[PDB]
Amino acid sequence: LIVTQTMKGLDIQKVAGTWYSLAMAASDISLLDAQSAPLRVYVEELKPTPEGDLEILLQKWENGECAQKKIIAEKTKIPAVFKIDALNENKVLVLDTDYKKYLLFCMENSAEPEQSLACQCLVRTPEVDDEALEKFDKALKALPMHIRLSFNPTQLEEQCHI
Ligand SMILES: [Cl-]
Repeated sequence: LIVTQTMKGLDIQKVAGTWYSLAMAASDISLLDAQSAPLRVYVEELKPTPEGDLEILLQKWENGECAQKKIIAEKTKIPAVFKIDALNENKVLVLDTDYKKYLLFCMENSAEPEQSLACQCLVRTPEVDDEALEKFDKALKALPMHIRLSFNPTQLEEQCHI
């Protein structure tokens, strides 16, 4: 937990459904450069199981394909942290989400937080919400982010964002 901010009272059942990864920032340029970057992933939908786990359907550039992956985020004791498995075990921290418009989340790594941590600004619609990106930038002023990608509405609608 290098990330100091976290959602209190998260109703994971309420973040269910579809999302666009409007912004992404990483603590390392190398995590977000080419589309093949290891953290250049595009959320599509968030499926919370009844048991409380969180399915994430994301797009991701695999080879020359915009490949669609599905990652399962297991619940933890903290309602706002989830545990994707398991090259190393990565936490998925939810920082802020009004459920209806935006959702700020970060994945870090337990074994190396500062050298690999990506955060993202999800939004419900394919618009450019400045109130959302501002909150995103507020949350990141305190983090060691070295790359900051931002997409345009027409990019949001294509797969893997172009
Ligand atoms: Cl147009």
